[PDB]
Amino acid sequence: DIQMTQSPASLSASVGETVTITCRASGNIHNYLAWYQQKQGKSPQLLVYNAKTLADGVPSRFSGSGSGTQYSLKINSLQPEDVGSYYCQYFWSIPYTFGGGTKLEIKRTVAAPSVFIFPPSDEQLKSGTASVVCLLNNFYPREAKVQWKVDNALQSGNSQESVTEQDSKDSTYSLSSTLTLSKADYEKHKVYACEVTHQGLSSPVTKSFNRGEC
Amino acid sequence: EVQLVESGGGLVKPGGSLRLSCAASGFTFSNAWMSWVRQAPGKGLEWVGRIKSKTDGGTTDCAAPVKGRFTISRDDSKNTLYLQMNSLKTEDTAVYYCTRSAEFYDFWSGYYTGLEYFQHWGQGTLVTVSSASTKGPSVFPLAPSSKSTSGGTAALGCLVKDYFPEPVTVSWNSGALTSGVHTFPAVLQSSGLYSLSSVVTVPSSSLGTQTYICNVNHKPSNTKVDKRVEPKSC
Amino acid sequence: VTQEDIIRALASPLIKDGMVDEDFAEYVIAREDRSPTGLQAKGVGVAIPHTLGDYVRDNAISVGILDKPVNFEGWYQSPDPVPVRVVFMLAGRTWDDIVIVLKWLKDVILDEEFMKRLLTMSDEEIYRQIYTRISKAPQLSGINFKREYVRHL
Repeated sequence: DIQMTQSPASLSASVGETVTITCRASGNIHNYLAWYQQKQGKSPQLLVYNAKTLADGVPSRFSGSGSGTQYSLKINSLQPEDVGSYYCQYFWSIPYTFGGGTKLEIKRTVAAPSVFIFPPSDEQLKSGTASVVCLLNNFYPREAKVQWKVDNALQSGNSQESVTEQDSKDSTYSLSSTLTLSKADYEKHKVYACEVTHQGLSSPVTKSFNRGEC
Repeated sequence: EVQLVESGGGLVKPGGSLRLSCAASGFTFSNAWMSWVRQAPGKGLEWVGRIKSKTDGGTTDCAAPVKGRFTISRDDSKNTLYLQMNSLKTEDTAVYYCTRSAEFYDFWSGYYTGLEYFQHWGQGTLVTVSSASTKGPSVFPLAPSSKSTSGGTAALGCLVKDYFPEPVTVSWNSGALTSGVHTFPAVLQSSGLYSLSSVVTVPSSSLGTQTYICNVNHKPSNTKVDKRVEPKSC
Repeated sequence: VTQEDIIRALASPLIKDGMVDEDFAEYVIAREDRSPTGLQAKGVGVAIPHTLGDYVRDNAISVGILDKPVNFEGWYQSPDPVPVRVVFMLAGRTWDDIVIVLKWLKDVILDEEFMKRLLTMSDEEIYRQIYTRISKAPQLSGINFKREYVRHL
C-alpha cells in the first residue's frame, strides 16, 4: 500500500512568510495527490487536486507542485487565518492514504497574559466539591507555567489545564487552569493563589484570594 | 445546494453495533460514488470505505482495519448513505465524515468513474465507544469581581462540569454575545467525565445593567441549561 | 521487462474498454505478490495474473506472448521460479467466475500442440485459435476476448 510521509508535523511561521509543506510517497503516485485544509471544529476543505490544480474558490496564494514521489504545498504571504491543519492524500487506489497532517501555528510578537481568578460557586459547594479557576487571557507564545498554592502549599495531581486554539485574528492563546478540591478541604484553608510564569512577564505573577472575602 | 447531513452517531459499548446515516441533497445521488472518512480525537484523517453507484455495480471497498467488521450500503430512493458498524472497539472512537468523490469521464471506455478526493464533506458525526454511561453537565457560574477586572474590563464565564460523552455547545445570551468569548476545549479527567469552561470579557460599566446568561446544550443527554451569571460587587 | 511491465501492458486494453476499473493493474500486482500464479506445463511456463474483489465490470481475458522468458514466482512453492512465456491475464467479476476460467485454462495449457502454436503464431492467428476454443466452452463463451487482447511483449 502507498504510504504518505508528511513533513513537518508542526510548523510555526510569521505573517507574510512563504510556508512549504512536503509529502513523500512510498511509491510513484503520478500526481494523484490532493491537499486539504481543516480549521478547528470544521470539516476539511479541498485546496488542491492532481498535485497542482487549485480547487474552486481557493485563494491564489496556495499552490501545489511536485512529481513522482515528492510533492509540496506552498502558502505564499501567510495570513493569521491560515492557522489550522493541512493534509495530503493519495487518491488513485486503495487505501487512498492521507498523510499524517501538519499543524500550522502563527508566530507573532510576545503578548503577556491577563490573569484572572474565580473562587468556587456556592452551588457547587453545596454538592460537596470546590473548583477554583485561574484564567490566562490573550497571550503569546503558548508556553506557560501555572502553579496552584493553597496556604502556600503547592498542589499536585488535582488540577487540569486547557488551552484554546490560536485566535484566527490576533494569533493569541487563552488558558484555563482548574483546581478541584473537596468541600471539606476547601474550607480548611484560607489563601488560594495561582502563580503564572510567562515570557511576557518580567516576574511571575500571583493572583490570590482569601476564602469567604468575595 | 450540495448538502451532506449525517446522523446516528453517539455512545455505544465496546463490542456493540451502531449504524450511521448520511442524507444527501442538491445533486443526483444515484450517480455519485460515496465514501466515509474518520478522524479520532486529535488525530488525522483516515479513509474508511467507498461504495459505487448502481450503474457501476454498487459494490463497496473498506480499509483493512475495518474490513470484515464494517458494512457500507446506500438507498437511492432515500438519497441516503449508511455505515453499519459491528464489534466496535475503543479505537473506533472518532468523528465520521460522509464524502462525495469526484466525477471523472473516461473517454475511451465511455463510463464515468469516481476519483477519491473530496470537495464536499458532511458535517461529521461523533461515535464514542466506551463502557461509561451518558451524563448531563452541571453548570456553575464564574462570577465577575475585582479579582477578574482589569482596565474597564471584567471577565466572567460558566463552568461546565462532569458530562459524558462529547460534545457540548456553549453560547452567550442566546448567541447575541460573540465578541471576546473563549470556550475552552473539553478535558477528559480520570473519572472518565469531561469538563470545560467558557469565559467572556465585557466592559465593567455594563455589569449591573446587562444580563449575561450562558446557554449550555449537551445533546447526548438532551440537556439544555441557561445559567445567569450575577456580578459580585464587593 | 518486469512482471509489473507485463501486467500493465496486458491490463491496458481491458482498461480502455471499461472491462475493469482504471486502477486494475495496481490490484493485480498486489495479488500476484500475495499469491503467485507461475505454472510449469510441459516445457512452457505460464502465469495467470488476476484479482479478487470488485474491480471487474465484465469478465475478460488478455493474453501476452513473451519473446524471452521472464521469471514469475510459482503457484506452487519451490526454489527456482517459473520462467514464463505465455501470460493469461484474467478479469473475473467474482471468485466463482475465475475458477471457471482456471478449469478451462488447465485443459488449454495441457494441450501441448495448442500451447506451442501460441508461441509461434501471429497476434491475429492467436486470437482466432483462442476465440474459437472459447466458443466451444458454453460455461465460458460470454467472456470478453477481442483482437486487441493479444500482444507480443
